[PDB]
Amino acid sequence: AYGPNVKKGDLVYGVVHIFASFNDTFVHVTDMSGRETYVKVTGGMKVKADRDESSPYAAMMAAQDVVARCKECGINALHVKMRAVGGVRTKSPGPGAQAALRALARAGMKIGRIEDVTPIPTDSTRRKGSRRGRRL
Amino acid sequence: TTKRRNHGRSKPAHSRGRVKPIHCFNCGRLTPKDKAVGRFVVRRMLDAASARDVAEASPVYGANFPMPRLYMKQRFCIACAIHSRTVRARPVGNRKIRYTKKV
Amino acid sequence: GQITEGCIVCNVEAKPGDRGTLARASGDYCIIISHNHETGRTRLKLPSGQKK
Amino acid sequence: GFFDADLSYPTVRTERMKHKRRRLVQGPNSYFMDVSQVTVVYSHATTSVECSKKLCRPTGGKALLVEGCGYRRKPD
Amino acid sequence: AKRTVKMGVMGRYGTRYGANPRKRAKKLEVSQHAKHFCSFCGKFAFRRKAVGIWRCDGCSKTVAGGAYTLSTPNNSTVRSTVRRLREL
Amino acid sequence: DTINAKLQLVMKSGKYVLGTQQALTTLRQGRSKLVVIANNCPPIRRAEVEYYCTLSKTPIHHYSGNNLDLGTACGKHFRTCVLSVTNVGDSDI
Amino acid sequence: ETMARKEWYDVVAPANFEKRQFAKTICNKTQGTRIAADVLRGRVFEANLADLNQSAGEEEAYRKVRFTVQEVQGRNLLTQFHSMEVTTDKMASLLRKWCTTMETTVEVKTADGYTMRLFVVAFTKPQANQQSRNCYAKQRLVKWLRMRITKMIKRRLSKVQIKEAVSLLTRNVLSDALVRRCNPILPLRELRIRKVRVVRTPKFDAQALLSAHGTIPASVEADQR
RNA sequence: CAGAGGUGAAAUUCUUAGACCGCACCAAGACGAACUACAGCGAAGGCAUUCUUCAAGGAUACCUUCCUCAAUCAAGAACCAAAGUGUGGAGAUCGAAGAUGAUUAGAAACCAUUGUAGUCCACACUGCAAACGAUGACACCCAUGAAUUGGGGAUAUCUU
Ligand SMILES: [K+]
Ligand SMILES: [K+]
Ligand SMILES: [K+]
Ligand SMILES: [Mg+2]
Ligand SMILES: [Mg+2]
Ligand SMILES: [Mg+2]
Ligand SMILES: [Mg+2]
Ligand SMILES: [Mg+2]
Ligand SMILES: [Mg+2]
Ligand SMILES: [Mg+2]
Ligand SMILES: [Mg+2]
Ligand SMILES: [Mg+2]
Ligand SMILES: [Mg+2]
Ligand SMILES: [Mg+2]
Ligand SMILES: [Mg+2]
Ligand SMILES: [Mg+2]
Ligand SMILES: [Mg+2]
Ligand SMILES: [Mg+2]
Ligand SMILES: [Mg+2]
Ligand code: NA
Ligand code: NA
Ligand SMILES: [Zn+2]
Ligand SMILES: [Zn+2]
Repeated sequence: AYGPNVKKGDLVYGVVHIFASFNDTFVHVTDMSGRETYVKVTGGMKVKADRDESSPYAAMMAAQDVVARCKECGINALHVKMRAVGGVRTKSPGPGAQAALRALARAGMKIGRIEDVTPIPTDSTRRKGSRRGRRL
Repeated sequence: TTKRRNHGRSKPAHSRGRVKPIHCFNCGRLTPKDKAVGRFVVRRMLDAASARDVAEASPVYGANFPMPRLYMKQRFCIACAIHSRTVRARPVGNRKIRYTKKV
Repeated sequence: GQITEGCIVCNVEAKPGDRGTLARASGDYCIIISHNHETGRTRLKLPSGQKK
Repeated sequence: GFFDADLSYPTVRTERMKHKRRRLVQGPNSYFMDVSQVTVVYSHATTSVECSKKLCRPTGGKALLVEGCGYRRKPD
Repeated sequence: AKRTVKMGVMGRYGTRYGANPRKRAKKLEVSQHAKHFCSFCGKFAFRRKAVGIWRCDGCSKTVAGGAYTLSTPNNSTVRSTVRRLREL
Repeated sequence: DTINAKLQLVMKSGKYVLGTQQALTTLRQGRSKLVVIANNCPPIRRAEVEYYCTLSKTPIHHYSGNNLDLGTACGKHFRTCVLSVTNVGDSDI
Repeated sequence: ETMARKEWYDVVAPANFEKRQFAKTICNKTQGTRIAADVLRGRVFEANLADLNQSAGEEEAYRKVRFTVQEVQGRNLLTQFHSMEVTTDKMASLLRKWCTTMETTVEVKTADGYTMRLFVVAFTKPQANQQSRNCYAKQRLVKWLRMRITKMIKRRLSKVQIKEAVSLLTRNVLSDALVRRCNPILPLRELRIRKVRVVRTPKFDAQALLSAHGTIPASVEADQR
């Protein structure tokens, strides 16, 4: 019913934005301009405890929910953009980034090009904490 | 009792007055840039198992075209460097060993 | 329309031919922000801080 | 080795490497040249020297001679 | 000899109006009675007549500017900006 | 500046005259060799002096300072708007 | 349901590229006084240069190009060049420690308007027989190098149209000329243009847009299945 | 389109009146990552984007000039991180005081969400620091091996 008018074997590309912090994981599929979104599932929509929203298992479940529904749209290939929190906070990606990308590949989607798009300042504002840091 | 000849940093007596501080990569404490422990790391996005799953499903990445990596310059305060095992306390004789290149 | 953007002005006409009604008290002025050639209008910052 | 070094009669190899004010008796480093009218030019000139055109260019060290005029070092 | 220690021209007020208000008014009082340099001609002969009005003893020229000083600091910036924009 | 160096040579070796009225007198005669005008000169007075120089074909130099600077550059303690050098001694200009 | 009211479009690139109809997108169908063409105009699409010039080799795989929609023709979206940039991984892998990094910014205007900003970068290298621990550069040579780059870019790009200027940047012609003429000043390990952005555009001209697109391949999105 | 944030775990807090997330923009105020080093400049305090501009400072080169004009100091003078004070601006970020969640026997603290004065600029004060090399200034002699920054002298490599 839906999907572009193409042959049954052609590839139609989307872009999936994977945001993985230490508190959650986002799996978000848009078109190649970013102005239109197809689906968006987060790790917090799959688990019941706050401490599991960033686990690799929750990211795996979110990705499968994305594939199981975007197949109706007619999208079957994805370019990948991954990011950490960035800015003045940490630049190391969260635990769920690895598991989310692998789940999409094993679910049937083709994988295009991969890039890291973490925000990087050329010079920054001051970050939270004192000059002594977080004393835990 | 003076423990180190360079006092734990890289500022000789008649070279500079002040070096601008930076925020610790982990806790955020301010440390002079010449004192903090710096490391340049190059990490792969995916481990060996995940990489082969992604590569087979890609018309782009394969034997000829490698996958991209992450590049980071990390600077730590002394407490965070010790707690993360980046450096460890050493016996008095061995404290003067220095390395100039990644080993 | 003939004054470059970013200029300092005084004795500004609110309406054409009014002979000057804005920025007249001692030490005051207005700042030109931008022009719109399609609409034929100009944006100003007033001494009070408002934009007109 | 095997040669005893006398302080008051240093060897030519040793004395040749010293700074001009660190020799046993200090002395100059510069000299005079003539170029070809014929004029005399200082080896470390810093002003402008004219023939009719400029003959040398000032430099942080020795002056730079123009190409197209022969030069010869004068004795003493 | 010197006739006062701290308050030069404010000594006409006696002990009345308070130390800080007297101090703030002294700086502007001194400025409005001094002689300022005249770019026309070459003399220090600019005197204020009324608020914002200055007249040169030598040039006999009248200039409009400044309540208590011949030229305000904000005016100097504006002249440079206008000159730069004209040269574009 | 190069002009200031020459003025000092003239001030000690040559002959000169200070003031607009005396400078014009030298221009009416033929003794003037160079006329220097400060940038702080009334516009109508400058135009009259320049007209005299054009008629008599006298070189004219526009000084980069005001009449205060021109007087200081001559070693004087007063202001001069116009300078005229009748004799140049041991100087290029 | 969302996709009960969406319609598919095609995004076509100017004639300088081999792959004309890259990417597809969706938009709401016209309802009432809200016109789809008004929303569509002005969107920016990003693609990888190796996919556009599929005949290109390996250096094109590290650059991405952006296009902005200017007009809607049936189910086709006609675009104009917007910007170009090196990928983050490629750029971050070029820095080494004991050398010096040199950066310049150049702003030029083409014949038909279209002001743009250039952002060049370069690195020093040791000589073949060098033994020193570093290859830092003198500041006087860095300034001289920056001046020569600015002069060559302004002179070259101010005499051409926007279409030809893109071809110079895309097909790796301008950078090679810069490297050849800048090595005599200072031995360079690498010189790249890392980011081009269009800052100001002229007034819209329908005929100018059509002359830049040649023959437009026909879209089949509006037909029956 | 239903959650997001935050933690060891949570809760104060935001959200179908559309939060979080995605793309291109607009405004304002700070700051100049990677390159950045037992490297450079400065009397000390201090000083990292580019172009234009103003006055300086040190080193080197010299068969230029001069001829004891010097070293170090009570009295006296100038400069001096941060916090603090006064009067005008500015107010993004962070954040003494204060507020609200937790933790705890208690917690006024450490942790979380916020937030006033401040943090930035101009002019005027203040004159204190682990203001440290915990090492006063000027001058002489003094063993060895690799380096490094700037200038100069003498004699196989690359680009043009
Ligand atoms: K919205
Ligand atoms: K050298
Ligand atoms: K050397
Ligand atoms: Mg601890
Ligand atoms: Mg030093
Ligand atoms: Mg200090
Ligand atoms: Mg250290
Ligand atoms: Mg070097
Ligand atoms: Mg949450
Ligand atoms: Mg930088
Ligand atoms: Mg302060
Ligand atoms: Mg204040
Ligand atoms: Mg205030
Ligand atoms: Mg806050
Ligand atoms: Mg707090
Ligand atoms: Mg309690
Ligand atoms: Mg110390
Ligand atoms: Mg002490
Ligand atoms: Mg040096
Ligand atoms: Na493959
Ligand atoms: Na504030
Ligand atoms: Zn730390
Ligand atoms: Zn006057």
